[PDB]
This record gives sequence, C-alpha cells and structure tokens, in this order.
Amino acid sequence: ARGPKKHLKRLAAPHHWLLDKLSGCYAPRPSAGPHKLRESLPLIVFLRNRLKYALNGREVKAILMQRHVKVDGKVRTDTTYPAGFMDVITLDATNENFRLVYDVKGRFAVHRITDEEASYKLGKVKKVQLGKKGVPYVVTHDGRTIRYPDPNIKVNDTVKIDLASGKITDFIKFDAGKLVYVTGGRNLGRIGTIVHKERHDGGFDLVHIKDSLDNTFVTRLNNVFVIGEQGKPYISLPKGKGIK
Amino acid sequence: ENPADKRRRLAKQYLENLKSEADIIASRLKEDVAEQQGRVFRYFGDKLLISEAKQSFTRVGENNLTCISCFQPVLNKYTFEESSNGDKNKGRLFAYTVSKDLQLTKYDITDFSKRPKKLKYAKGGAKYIPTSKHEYENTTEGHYDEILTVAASPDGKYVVTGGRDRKLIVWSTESLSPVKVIPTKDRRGEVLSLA
Amino acid sequence: KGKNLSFK
Amino acid sequence: QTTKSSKRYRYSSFKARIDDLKIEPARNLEKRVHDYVESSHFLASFDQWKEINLSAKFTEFAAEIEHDVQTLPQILYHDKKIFNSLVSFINFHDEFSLQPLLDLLAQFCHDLGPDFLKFYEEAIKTLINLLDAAIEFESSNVFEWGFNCLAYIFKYLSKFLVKKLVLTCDLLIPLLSHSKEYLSRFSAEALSFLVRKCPVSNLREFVRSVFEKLETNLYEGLLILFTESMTSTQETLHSKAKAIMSVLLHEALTKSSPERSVSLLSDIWMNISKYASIESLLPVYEVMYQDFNDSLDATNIDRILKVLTTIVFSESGRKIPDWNKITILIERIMSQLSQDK
Amino acid sequence: AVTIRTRKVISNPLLARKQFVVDVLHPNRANVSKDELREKLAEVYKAEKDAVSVFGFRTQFGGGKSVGFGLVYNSVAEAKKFEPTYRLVRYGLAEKVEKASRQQRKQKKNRDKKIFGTGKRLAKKVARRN
RNA sequence: GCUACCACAUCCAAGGAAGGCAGCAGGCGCGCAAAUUACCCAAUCCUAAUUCAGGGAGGUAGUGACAAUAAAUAACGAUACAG
RNA sequence: AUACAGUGAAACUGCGAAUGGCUCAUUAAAUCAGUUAUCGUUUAUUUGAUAGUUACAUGGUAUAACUGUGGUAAUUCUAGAGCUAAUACAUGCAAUCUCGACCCUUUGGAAGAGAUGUAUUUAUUAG
Repeated sequence: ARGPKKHLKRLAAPHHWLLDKLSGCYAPRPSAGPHKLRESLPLIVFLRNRLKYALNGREVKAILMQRHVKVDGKVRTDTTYPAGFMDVITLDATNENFRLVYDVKGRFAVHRITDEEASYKLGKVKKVQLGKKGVPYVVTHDGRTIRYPDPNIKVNDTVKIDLASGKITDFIKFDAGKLVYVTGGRNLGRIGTIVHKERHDGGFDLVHIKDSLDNTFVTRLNNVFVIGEQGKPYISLPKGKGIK
Repeated sequence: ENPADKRRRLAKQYLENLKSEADIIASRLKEDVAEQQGRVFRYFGDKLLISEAKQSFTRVGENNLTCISCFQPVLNKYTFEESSNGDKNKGRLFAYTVSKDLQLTKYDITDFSKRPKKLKYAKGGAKYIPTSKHEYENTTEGHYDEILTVAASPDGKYVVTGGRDRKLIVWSTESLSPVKVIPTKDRRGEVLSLA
Repeated sequence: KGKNLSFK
Repeated sequence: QTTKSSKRYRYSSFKARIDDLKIEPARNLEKRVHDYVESSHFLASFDQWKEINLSAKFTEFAAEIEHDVQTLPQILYHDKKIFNSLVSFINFHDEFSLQPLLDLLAQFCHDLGPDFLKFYEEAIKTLINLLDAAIEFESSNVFEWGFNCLAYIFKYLSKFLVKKLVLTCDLLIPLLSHSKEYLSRFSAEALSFLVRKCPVSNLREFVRSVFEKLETNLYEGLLILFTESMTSTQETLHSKAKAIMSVLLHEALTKSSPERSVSLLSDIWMNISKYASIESLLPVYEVMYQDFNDSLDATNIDRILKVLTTIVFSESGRKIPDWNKITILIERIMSQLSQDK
Repeated sequence: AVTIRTRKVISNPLLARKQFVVDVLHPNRANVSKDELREKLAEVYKAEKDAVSVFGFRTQFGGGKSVGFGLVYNSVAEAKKFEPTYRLVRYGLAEKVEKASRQQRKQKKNRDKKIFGTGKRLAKKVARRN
C-alpha cells in the first residue's frame, strides 16, 4: 500500500484476542500508542470480550467518557487505546486493578492485583542515550522517556517505575540466574531463569532459559523481559507461574 | 405504634427473655441461624436416654395406616411470630395420618405425657369417583381410592394428601375442608411420597 | 443467587 | 442553558449540579429499598447494598457487621459496635463507599429510633466532618447522600428532636453559618422539615433562641430556613405557614427581640409573597392584619411601620387583597415614632 | 401459574444496574408479554418499573418455557442515561424521533450542498427580479 | 483541481455557456427472455471541532427445483356380500 | 446578565477526504514467499519526556457571512457601493547557578570573582 491502512478486519486481527468470527466483519484497529499493534489489547476488547462487562461498543464508549478507567494512572477515553504488556488498568468504582500479563497459552490474562502492586510497573530498557543539554535518558518497552537514569542501568535491564511520578524506584540488571518472562515467538508466556546468553555480533543474540521444572529452551533476546530474581518476582504472577 | 416499632418491642422482649435465661447469649444467637449454614449442629445423641423412654402404642380404627405427618410450630426470629396458624393454636402440636380406608385424621400431640387425641377426620368413598373419565376433569373434592401420603405445610395452615386416585388434595388444617384439588394429569402419575 | 416468583 | 443542543449528554459543572440539587427526601417518589421490610430496615438495605456496591471499604464493613445484623435483637443487642463501625468507616471519607454507609446510617436509626438518641450527637458530628471534608473534594453526589441521610434521621427522630429543636440546630450552627452558601442552604432545608412539624408552643421557644443568636451568614441561613418552612409547592404555602409565621411576628414585635429580627421578618415576607400566589396567601394577610392590630403599642411603633412598609412594597400592590385594611391601620398608627419611616 | 427465575446475576456499579438471565415457565400458555415481566421483576428486585429492561426472549421448541436477558438499573434516571434509545421507545420512556427516509435525507443533503450561503439574499434578488 | 492540446457531445436570444465511474443497485449487447434502481446505520468497525454527526463500509429484508438437511399428503375398528 | 454569557441558520477557521469498494489485461525472481539491513532515510497522529534568556494586551496593513444598487438568455455567472470578528492575517514584552574569603557562626550565613537560549549553513575542537 501507499499509505497507512485505517481499518482492521477480524480474520487478520491478532489471534490471541479471541474474537468471534461471525458476529461481524471488522475488529477494533488499535490506535497508535505505547505498544505495537499486534502486541496490544485495545480497551474495548478488555472491557467487553474479557471482563464481559460491556455488552456493546457504545456501552464501552459511555464507560470510557465517564472517566472510570485509568491506564497507568491516567484516564483514557479512546476505545482503541493500545494497552499492552505490564500495563495497569484501574477501575475505581468496581475496586479493581489489573496487570496485563500473557498466560501460558499466549493470551493476555485477567490478573487482579492489589493497590500497592498497582502503584508501580516495570519497563525493559530499550535504549539509554544522552539527550539535548547532555541529559541522559532511558527509553523503555512502553515508550517512556525517563531522564536522569541511574548510570548502572543499561539496555535489556528492567526499571521499576512509579506510576504517580513516573520515576525509577529500582532496577534489575540482565544476568544469568535472573527471573525472566518471555514475550514472543512460539514460546510466549512462560517464566524461567537465564542460564546463558549467546552473543552473535551482527546477528540476533540468543538466550537459554531454564524453568522450575528444569526444562530448558532457547529464545531471541528481543522476546526477553527480566522480572526479578529466582524465587523473588517483583510482580504477582498469573496462575500456573509460567509453567509449560 | 408503627410496625417497625412493634418489631423493636418484640426484639426487646426477646432479648429480655434471653437475659432472664442466662457468651451464652452470643452462642444461642449463632445457633438460631445455624440452619442457614448447611451443616449439622445438633449433637445430642449421647444425651438421649433410650432405655428410660416411655413407649406407648395407640390403636386406632383405621385399617392399614399408610403415613403420618407431624406439625410443630417454630418461633421465627426474623419476625418473632410463631408458625401457629391462629392464636388458639399457639403451641399446639398436630399429627395427621392417612390409611388405606380413605380417611384423613388429625390428632393433638401437645401433651407428650398423654396419648394423641383425635380432633377431626374426613372419609372418602365411591361418592367421589369422576364421571368424566378424563384426567383433567379429575377434580373431585374427596378421595375414592387408597391414600398413600400426607404432608403438613410448615405454616400450619394446610395439609396435602395423595394416593391411588392420582390426586393432590390440600386440606384446611382447622376444619379439614377441601380448598383445592390438583390432578397429576397422568394415567400412572401415582403419588408415592410428599415432602 | 436469583429470586423466584409466581402469579395467576 | 436556555436552548439545549441536540446532544443527549452534556457537560455539567459541580456548581451547576449543586445549584439544581435540593434536599427533600419526601418529594422523591421512587421505590425505596426499606419500604418492604420483613425483619428490619437496615438488613433490608444491607443486602441490597452488598450486591450493588463493590467498593473496598464497604466490603470490609459488610464482613465485620454481617454476622451481628442478621436479626433485629442482634442489631439491638450489638447496636454499640454497629454504630462504632459505621462511624469509623464513614470517617475514612471514601466517595466509593459513602453511599451505602450513609444510607445504612439512616436505616440504622430507623430500626432503633429512641435508642439512637444516645448515638444522635456522634452521628451529627460525623456527618458534619464528612460534609466539611466534602467541600475539599467536589462531589455533588456525596453532598446528596449526607444531607439525605441527615433528613432521614430527622424524619425518624422527628418526635424527639422537635421537643428539643433548639438543641438540634445548635449542632448545625456551623453548617447554617458556614461561609459557603449551599451548605447553609441545604442544611436549612433539613431543619425546615423539623420546623414544619414543630408545635406552636415549642416553636416560640425555638424562634426566641435563633433571634437571640442573631443579636456571619446566620441571618441569611435563618431567612432560607424559614422561607423554606412556609413554602410547600409552587404558588402555594404550607398550612402551618400561618402558625409558623404568627409565632415569628409576635416575638419580632416583642421588644425583647432585636431589631435585626424584624428585618428578617421583612426578608421572610418578600420570599413568601413573591413565591406564593394570591389565594394561598389570604390566610397569611388575615393573621398579619389581626395580629398587628392587637399588638399595636407606642413602644413597638417603630417595628410596626417597618413591616407595613414591607408589605406595601412587596410585589407592589398586586399581592395585597384589600388596600382599605392597610389604610385603617395607618389611621391607628397615626393616632398612637420615627419620621423617616 | 407462570414462574420467572433469574440466574447469573452480575452486579454492575459503574453502569449502576444488575444483569441476569430470565427463565419464564408458562405451562398451558403461549408466553409472557415484556411489560408483565418488567412490572413483576420490578416487584421482586424492588425497583421502579421504568428502571427494568427485558429483551432477547426466545421460547423453547414445544412451548412452556422461554429464556431472555434482564437488566435492573439502580435508578430510573440511570436507566434513562445509559439505556439504548430504541428500547426506551419500546418502554415509552422516550418519544420516537420522526425523520424522513435515507434517500430523502441524502437528497436534502446534496441539494443543500449545491447552495452557498444562507440564500436569503438570493431569494430577495430573484423576488425583485420577477 | 488547474493550463494548453486531440477528439466526443449538450444547450442558446447564435453574443456565448458548460460538459466526462462495470463501486452500490437497474439496464444494452438475439428476434428467444431470470434476484429489488428495497429498509437501516440497531450491531462490528472506521472518520470528525467528535457519545450525540456520518459510512450503497456494513447490516436487514425481497426472488429461486443451481446445490444440501429433515417430512407430510392419513391412522384405528365394525359390518355385509361372494369363492 | 449593559461586553457577551442560551443555542443557533449562514460565513471564516481547524480536521478529514491517499481509508473502504470493484475487475484480472499485463508481466515467468518482474512482483512475489521466507529472510536481512537502514550507522542510508521521511513519517500526520498516539504515548512519554522536553523551551525562566502598549503588555491591565498592538494594527487593518480586513474582509466573509450580512445590508443595498445593477447586468446577463444563462451556470457552484457576475460588477458597483456600505459594514464587522479570530487559535484567520501581520506586529510584539529589577532572574538564576557556581568558586566561594570572612572561617564571622563551625547545618549556617557570606565580601569578591564569575557563568548563563533554541533553529539553519559552513569551519574547527573534545568525544
């Protein structure tokens, strides 16, 4: 094509969303935002097809304009707002907090969390670079530009961000033995400890990961997200703890 | 004077009775609602004295007694009104029996030391056979074939019976007068037990 | 849990 | 917004909602969860609020108090702990859980009215702090709940509070004299309900006290309180308006009362005269006219002029049925002062 | 008699209502009109009739039973606020909006497009001309 | 959308003026033959100064032995007469 | 509502109309399927960061809609006059941080010295 497409059809939509094929012809096209289109769950799907809360898109629109939905501590009124991995969705009226984490099946799961856990999130360090006026900053997996980072922070690290202030509370270095969550490929969803990182200069780096069941697998580095130390995840994990 | 005030009065009187009876108050209130929770809470088997039980057999005129149903009023904590149908029936215990002779009979069993005492009865017979021969027209007031079951409503207002006439006849407790007859509408819809 | 009813 | 756009939904400011808001539970004819009660008002509302409200703090509130509310004697026997739990959680001031808690507070009073009297002082103080807290976080719904809760308590304790109505307002003086207008306005409506149910004898004691207080924003508050008390429906006045009013003037014309009270009588007069039509006011002008004639004296001559100057100016002469009666009073007032008036 | 049973009751605070599935047992009868269902669901759930919505009712083959969906709003105003227009018109809570057919409206639109400005000045000019 | 050009063609009081879809339906292509120029944006989505406006995107309905699935058009007795 | 405050035809601004739909004539690594790079690039919008360097508010350098006079057989054809606005068009405005004597008070005040936009092009230095 010679320009951006504006419509998203269903059979071409991401499979993990689990839309009914016959109910209609088109699926919500996720608007531009922090996450990739294929790696995002639009708020309409989360509110209607997942929580079963709303019965139709118009209800979702009324709900959103009522300002009852907050994404990462900010009210969002776009029906196709692209919520994604490690995003905190808060519904104060229902007293509900959710973190978007893929299940072992590879689908985003409805994982309820506490307010204390909801107060923060994690961001994998995509880039570390000096800005104008010689101001260092980090770009995370969600597109957050955070200035004045800790120098020890490097790419592939994971920074704990406070939603209210958007500041790094702590960080995790990428190293062997660290607890890790897989975010892509056939092997999406499970959790394991880093064993060894294969480095191929001019090529995609590969990481070996061992699960609690001692089973070992290999993945590309891009699909890796450090989430804590073994036995000490910094977030509450979904049921199954990323096994199988 | 308002109904809520009446409940406040009854609740206040109820508490005074509990205070007169007496920890113990708290436990009893829990026992009052133990029925709602589906678990056994009446452990009194070891307390029972079967050996010293006063056994008694009361003969009656009916041939082949088929079933007996007993009614016990219970104080409702939730409105403080006894399940007795009327003021005269306050704390009166009634037992209803059916036999193959097409009689429904009620007895008073309030006095446990004394034997059941007959109050009223009703007989059925060939007078009550249906002429139509149709199941939906089988709405005669009385029984004409063997009566097998009897059950008393928990409210103490009605008692229901059924049998080889393929009928569910509900009777007024006080007078044993027929108020409704509900056919089963089946050739082999034979009532065998009522609960 | 729901509620139950009947008329006529 | 005289002309309304095509939209079904339109923005409304917090002030705009507040301006439209009115505290009067009785006009609301919607079916009320406590109208059908099989055991108690609290439990009847309590189960309904359990399924509707999913807020956190209410969820712990239900668990703490679920066991002790199953029956009325349990409520009466455990009334102390129920009230303490209710007050503690209302103190947290969470909009998401106030509505059930505030509603249950009113229904709690409904179950044990005379017994709630020992709780009455604490309950009012709890509401006042909530309401003073509610101004910080703008939410018209929160104000509606507490004021509706306040009106409900007055309705259920109407008999007892009326005997000591002066005590009831003494609790609400900070609300009635509060700087912000609507809190005084709304609090005035709740008290006006109690005033409309007060006997004339107890009313005279009450009117004397408030006039004594009058001797910041109290003057406006009592004006709103009294005018609300007389007014019932458009172009009409309440039956007790004749009795409520007749008490007011006698103390006003009484020398012991301050002059500021007579100004309030004038201020009360325009609002009812402007609000009400001719026919509804005919009982009023009679007990105007008879009372002023009866109590005319040289010592109170300055006060009689002022109110009569008020009547003639009120809506010009349209609201006055017969001018001749006023002329006769002049000839009397002339016969029996201040030149300016 | 006729029985009605509510199942799958879900509380919905932020739209301020209750969802459930309605099962209507009507032996020896065709079915129950939606209005009767609304009024008695109002009686049982104890809300005003206007706050009650019922729809999607289908009778089972052979008769005697039907299944549909039921909504009970916390208030009449909330129902008026969130609840679809066409269904309020079903309940009479809203008045049907009279509009012309789509082709008529589109012809109006195109012909309006070909005029520029209010056209009152064109009207007075042609009036003076003729 | 504009300029000049090459053709087609529409009007004029003859001085000029202006004109370009098999997308949706409905047609021609034989002298021999086939679904309606239907209803709606209620749904799912998309665009906007945006809940509310719109969308021949789409949906709804209309026709028919191209195909495919299931089944009516009767069921039960009595009597009389003949070999 | 004595600036207006309501909605609101028209008009000026802002956004969009490169999406969607339809047919298969063409072309044998031509697109294409997988695969790789952009340290070789542009990117509305979204999201997150990000700019202390007459003013109690300038002009028509301005007109639409609108009023009024006309011409033409006549068009989303027209000329003469008269208005009037902006997120349209042009113009444009007594602070901070360091080294810090006095080591005066020992958190601290503090003499004095200093230092202080962004955008484009070229050159240079550090990296």
